[PDB]
Amino acid sequence: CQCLQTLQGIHPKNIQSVNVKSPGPHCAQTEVIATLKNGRKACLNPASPIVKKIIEKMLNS
Amino acid sequence: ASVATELRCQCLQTLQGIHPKNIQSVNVKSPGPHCAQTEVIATLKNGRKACLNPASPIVKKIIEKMLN
Amino acid sequence: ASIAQARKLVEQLKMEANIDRIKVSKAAADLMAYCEAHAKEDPLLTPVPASENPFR
Amino acid sequence: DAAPCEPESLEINKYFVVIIYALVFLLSLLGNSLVMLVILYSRVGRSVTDVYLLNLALADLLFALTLPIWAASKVNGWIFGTFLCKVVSLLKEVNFYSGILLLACISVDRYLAIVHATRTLTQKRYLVKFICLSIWGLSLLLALPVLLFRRTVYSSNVSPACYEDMGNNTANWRMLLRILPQSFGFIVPLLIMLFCYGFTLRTLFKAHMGQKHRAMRVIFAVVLIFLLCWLPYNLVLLADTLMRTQVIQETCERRNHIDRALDATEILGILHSCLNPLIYAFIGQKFRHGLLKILA
Amino acid sequence: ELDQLRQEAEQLKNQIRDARKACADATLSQITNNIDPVGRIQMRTRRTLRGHLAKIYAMHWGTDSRLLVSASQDGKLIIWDSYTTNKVHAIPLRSSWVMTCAYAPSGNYVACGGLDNICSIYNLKTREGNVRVSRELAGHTGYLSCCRFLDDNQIVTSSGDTTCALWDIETGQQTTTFTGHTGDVMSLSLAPDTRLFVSGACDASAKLWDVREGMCRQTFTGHESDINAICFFPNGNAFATGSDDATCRLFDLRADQELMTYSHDNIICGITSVSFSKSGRLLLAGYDDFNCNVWDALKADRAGVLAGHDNRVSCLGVTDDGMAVATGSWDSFLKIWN
Amino acid sequence: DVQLVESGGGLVQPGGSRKLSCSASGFAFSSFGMHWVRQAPEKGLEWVAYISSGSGTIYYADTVKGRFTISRKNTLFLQMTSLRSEDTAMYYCVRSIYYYGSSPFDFWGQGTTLTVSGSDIVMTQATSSVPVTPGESVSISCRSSKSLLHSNGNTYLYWFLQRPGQSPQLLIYRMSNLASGVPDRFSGSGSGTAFTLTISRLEAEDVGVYYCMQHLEYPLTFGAGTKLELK
Amino acid sequence: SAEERAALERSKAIEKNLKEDGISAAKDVKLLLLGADNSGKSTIVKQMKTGIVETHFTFKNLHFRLFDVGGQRSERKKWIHCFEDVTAIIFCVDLSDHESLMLFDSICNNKFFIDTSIILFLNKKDLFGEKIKKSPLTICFPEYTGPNTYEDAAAYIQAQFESKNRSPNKEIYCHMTCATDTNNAQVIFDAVTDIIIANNLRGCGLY
Repeated sequence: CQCLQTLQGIHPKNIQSVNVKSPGPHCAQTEVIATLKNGRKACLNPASPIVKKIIEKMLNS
Repeated sequence: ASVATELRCQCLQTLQGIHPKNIQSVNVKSPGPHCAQTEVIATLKNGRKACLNPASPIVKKIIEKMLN
Repeated sequence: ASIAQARKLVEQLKMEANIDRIKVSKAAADLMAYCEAHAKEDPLLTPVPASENPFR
Repeated sequence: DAAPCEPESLEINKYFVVIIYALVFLLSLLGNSLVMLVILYSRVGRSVTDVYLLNLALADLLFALTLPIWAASKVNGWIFGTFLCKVVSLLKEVNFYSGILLLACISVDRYLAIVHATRTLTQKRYLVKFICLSIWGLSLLLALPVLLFRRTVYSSNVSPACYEDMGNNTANWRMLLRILPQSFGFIVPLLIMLFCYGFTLRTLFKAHMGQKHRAMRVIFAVVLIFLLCWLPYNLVLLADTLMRTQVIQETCERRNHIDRALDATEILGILHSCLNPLIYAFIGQKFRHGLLKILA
Repeated sequence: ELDQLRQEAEQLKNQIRDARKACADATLSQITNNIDPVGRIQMRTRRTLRGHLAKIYAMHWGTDSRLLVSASQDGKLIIWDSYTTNKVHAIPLRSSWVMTCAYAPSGNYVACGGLDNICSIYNLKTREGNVRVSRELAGHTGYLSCCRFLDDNQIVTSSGDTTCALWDIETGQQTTTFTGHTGDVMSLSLAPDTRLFVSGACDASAKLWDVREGMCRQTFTGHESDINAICFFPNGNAFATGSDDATCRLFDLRADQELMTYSHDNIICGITSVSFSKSGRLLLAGYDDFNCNVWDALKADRAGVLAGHDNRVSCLGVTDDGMAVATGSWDSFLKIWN
Repeated sequence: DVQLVESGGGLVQPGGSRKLSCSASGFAFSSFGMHWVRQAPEKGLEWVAYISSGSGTIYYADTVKGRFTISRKNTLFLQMTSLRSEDTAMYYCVRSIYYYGSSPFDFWGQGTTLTVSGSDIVMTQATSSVPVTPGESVSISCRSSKSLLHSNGNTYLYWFLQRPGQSPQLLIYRMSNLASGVPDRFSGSGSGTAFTLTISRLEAEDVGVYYCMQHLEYPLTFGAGTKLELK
Repeated sequence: SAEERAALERSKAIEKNLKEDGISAAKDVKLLLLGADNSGKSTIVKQMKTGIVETHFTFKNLHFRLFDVGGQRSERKKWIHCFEDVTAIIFCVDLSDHESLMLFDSICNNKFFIDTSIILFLNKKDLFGEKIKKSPLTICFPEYTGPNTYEDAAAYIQAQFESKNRSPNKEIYCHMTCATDTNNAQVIFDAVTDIIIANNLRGCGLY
């Protein structure tokens, strides 16, 4: 899995797009990847309520 | 990779919903320099990519379901 | 007409031809002596310092 | 039926594009070098057109100085950073504006010198230093948004580019920004040139010199070169403007056709720096005699 | 008897030539070859007087080495302050076809003449505050090519009708008329003692007059074309004349023949002005080739070039203290070189 | 001939206003700078105002700035406002053309008698009266607080002569140059701060009062006034 | 700068005056009028109303300064460069009169007039026609073979005159006048404006 150590905090404004994975052939666990505005890639905790709150913010934009 | 001097929205038409069991991954892009509107792209288990309407409550419910 | 002109010309030539001439070496020597005597008073071949130069 | 419009790219185009860029760079550098060397070697007869040609050649050289960076960017995206993404873009846009407005003032000067030769209005053409300074300042003012409102935008499907970012509505704000090149970069100088050269040609139609034909043909060549250099690029940009606004139908094939047309038309447009010396400077007898003397 | 008179003239000319060739024991170069060359002489433009709008044809230094008068075809003669570049006077002329100008040794008067055949005297120190024409001398049937102030009252003029005249400014009548030239007299230079002067004409000859009696004391003929300038050596016993033959020659009064010639292979243009240095060692000659050359007058070798003019230099002058040299040119710019 | 005639003098109530006119004829008035110099009934001269050629630069005296105004038809004007009791004097019209080698302050006007009901260079004339006999050599002296020699070698000291019942006339300008029409009997010399005027073979017409003036910087300051008297 | 400031101000004032005179005088068109003796120069110079004779007249907001220098009885070479800056040259030829040909060849091939264009006037048309009707035109021209009509003889004379110029940077405007007309001012104005247009167009790097 690409997401090994999920980050505990990231700035919502600096996140450009959020990609959410799911169990599959390449990974048996749910993974969330957020692409920052600087080109770096970061992993977010799927169980974190903040991440769910952030995702709702992008959807309800 | 490809190089483009113009960035455009990656979605043209949107669907009202999709079966969650047939969805493998979902990418959500906030509005920014390359798109005025929110774009949600779902990659199905067969390799095909489909668009989803952000305003559709079904899409948000599906996202919450896979976020379990 | 032309007779008077010829008379004037020959008179002028006679007057001019009766002038004493010194040797060219003497004239060159005195010109050289004049140029050497005033060498220090000519601020064009020997430049003057900007302190005394009115066009500085 | 709803699927993303994936970009279509061909690797063949970029490697010929960079070759074209390098050829244009070398040719423009050579031509501008001759131009300024010939004018600046001798300070006698430094006429108004000499000053205009100096300014235009300097602007063309400054524009051409940024060609390899843009070719490298078109190779594999912008990897040089945001600081250069601002500086190079500002320099290129300001030099483009300076070139176009300097062409406009050259045409105005020619119209004043030919049509109004006998009258006292042609005496107003010794303000070329001040009007050139004003043109340079106006071009610098016009290129403020490209410097201030640009940053490197990394993406997923596409390599990162020297794009713009003004907020959430950048799609419409960049649109509102694009009016300036279409109005103060193309329409106004084109109208000025057409007006001035039309009256100059009308005046030359009635005169009785021997080389009136050469002047007419040079004027026609100037107008045709300007049109061929700057019409297709602006047409493609206007087509993109109409496409995004949804006035015309938006399709994937239309969009990548427009992208290819934009690439080709930019390639054609960058030829103005190469074509300026031959069209403007080297076509005159004074310039030819000057360089022939200078080569010795 | 006309043939007899012509034969007598030819015999007198042959006698003159034989006498002149008898005294030429050695040349000037063989005597001055033992002296050290002056070396390179580089002169920089200290001042530039940008007031004239048309071609400048004449200039003259004041006797105080600070005031200069320049005449152009704009119709203006401007008196300059060389030290500070200021303009002290601006005299409008009736006729703009002026080819000469002069500055009185006292400094109260200037003269100016040209194609109008009239030499005009201007009073600089009028009690009324302005500059007024004191006199207009009209006795020449040709253009006045040169004029020089003997003193505040008498002025000698050279005209294009093959005559030179001596005037009396108080009454305006020619005191003495000098005749004998075959072509237009184009230059003139009074001696330091101001008792005799030389005039260079277009008949490729220079005659030595004297103002008191008005008889041509000597005649010098070594050039091949028209003489455009002449200047007395500071000793007063020699003079240098630059012609349109792209050469200038040094003539000796007592030796009565030419001493040296200053020519270069790459020089085709004719001289427009000739001037000497304070010590008489340099001969700055202005050329139609847009440049002025400095000649080592004792060795006849070039010592420098006063390049920096964009047109033919028409006038050249060296101050009375020898501090600076001013060159006028057809590009309406006068520059002070030091 | 050159003529500078003034008019507009009379009795003035304190606190009022008046204007003095200076009609000029006989010279090119347009190219001359014009001054106003006033003299108290029993005291020496005092510079008032100066207007250059073309009305470019105007300078005023310290005791005059604000109250007066100078403007220049061939006529020069002086708009006097709020006249105090110390403004009663005779005002002169002076022409001071300036260029290289010129002689400023050469011609003075007749003057109009008007009766009303810190860093300046101080120039002092030590002797106020000198007894002298005809045929002898009389030497007047003047001093300056600040050196009058400039970097260009010019020392700006002017010597004037006021005969009894007549306007001042320039004698020496720039401390060594003799004016036009002045007899050779007058000479000038000085070094930086101490200046001296020497009169040789004194005559009956050379009697009067001598004033030393400076032109180094405005306001121009006159000397106290040495009065030479017969016998 | 004690009173040298006033000297500087006077210098600036007279410099401003100098620039004013230059600006005012730059609007005049200077034409050098030449030709042989009694060729019609005096006739045409007074048509539009002893060193140098200058005539000035104004036509359509242009001041024409016209210099006649035929009164200088000296070699041209020593003072002809004073007229190097003239706009054009007006040459007068008396048709009903070889010296004119030599003068035209000398003045058109001068080093100072290589670029200066000439305006050629062929005065006395009626007298020329009368002489043709009375005398053949081959008297002056031994090598003339052709008809003895007025038009062809005039064309031949004009061609012989225009054959004397070689430089391609100058043009000869040849106009025929019968001296019973007042159109000469219009011809001069048209030639002058054409010459000015040509010179300006050369100066624009466009010729």
